Amino acid sequence: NLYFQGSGRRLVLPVSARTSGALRGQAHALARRLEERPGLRLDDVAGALRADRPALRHRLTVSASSVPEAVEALRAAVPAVPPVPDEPPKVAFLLPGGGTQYVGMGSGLYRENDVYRDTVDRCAAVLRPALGSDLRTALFEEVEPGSTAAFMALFVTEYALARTLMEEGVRPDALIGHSLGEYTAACLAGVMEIDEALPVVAERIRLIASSGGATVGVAACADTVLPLLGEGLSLAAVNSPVACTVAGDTDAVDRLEAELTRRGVPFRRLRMPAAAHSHVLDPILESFAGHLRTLTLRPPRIPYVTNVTGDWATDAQATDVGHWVDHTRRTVRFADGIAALWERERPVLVEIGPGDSLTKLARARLDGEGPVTVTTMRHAKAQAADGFVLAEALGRLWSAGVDAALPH
Ligand SMILES: *C(=O)[C@@H](CCCC#C)C(=O)O
Repeated sequence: NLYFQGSGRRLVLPVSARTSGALRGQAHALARRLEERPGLRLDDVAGALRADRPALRHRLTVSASSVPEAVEALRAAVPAVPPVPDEPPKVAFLLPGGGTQYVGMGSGLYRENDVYRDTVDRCAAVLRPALGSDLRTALFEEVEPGSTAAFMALFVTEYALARTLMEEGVRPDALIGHSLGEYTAACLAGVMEIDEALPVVAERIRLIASSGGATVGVAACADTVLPLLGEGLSLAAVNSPVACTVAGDTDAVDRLEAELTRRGVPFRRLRMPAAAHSHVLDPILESFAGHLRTLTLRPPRIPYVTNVTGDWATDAQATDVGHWVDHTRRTVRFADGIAALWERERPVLVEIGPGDSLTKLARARLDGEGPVTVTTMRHAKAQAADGFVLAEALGRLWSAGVDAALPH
């Protein structure tokens, strides 16, 4: 059952000291105090940790739904982020592309968080005409892998999760999306309106899927891979010094994999039999533009880097149908874009969506600038509750210096 339950007992307990060393001890002191004081309710400690202490430079948090849990976590507590900077840090949202979606994602947030519930409900209703079904079936019960609904489930999950973070007062200073995630970024930035984007993204997915072809993810930098392509092959994504993807017709991809295998290059065929970001899409570009022409495009009110150039999007690009056509046809320059995003703001990098695929690419590309990264929703196999994962994210954001992230 996905009946609304509201927020749990789950609370975030903040701790801040003036030394990394006083942090460890003060977290252990608080643990002893909770043991030796059965009067102390958990909600009073939480409120008191906010109102009665100054938010100092060295921070950590625990999440807990009860007192023994909080005590256990406070003993194991290790500072995890650097001391907060003197100016408040910038925040960036990283919005993943296809590949991480799964049935059941965000079902915990759907039942605890009314912004997440309402955003999902609204998107599901807008999408019924283009999709032919209720998206919430695909989100929470069952879905055909790689279907239109499966990818729309990811788009709406990213969008709902970002709205949920923004309602907590975590608003991004910059955005970057990977592939499909660039549409979520555009909706969040004000370039597109979510209600107009939803059916257009859906028809876009259908046109890409019906174009056939194949995509292979290669664990190597693009400079190593480029000489091996390939009539019938395009560089589909340049993701990090050890990650790129190649797309084209199936026979050409087969041949590339044989050559990669002869050179010891690790690779894996992506499950979706499509070839987004390659010449295979040429026959549907004009028809896709016709759908793009239904959108009211506006200049971004939150800055974002586009995968077309791997750089900040201009107002002229954001509002241009042919640029959005380029976004679908051309290499996703994510490695360049994450470096452009980092050089300007040095922001906290917050992955908005299931898993940690963009976080790993950011860490590989930004080595060793020491980026602070925050993950926001679990992988398909993880046993953690969605609301626990979210509470941890918000605590960690507060520990990095994003004060509005602490709930209550
Ligand atoms: C990247 O995320 C691509 C996903 C295509 C899936 C289909 C069909 C994209 O360009 O959206």
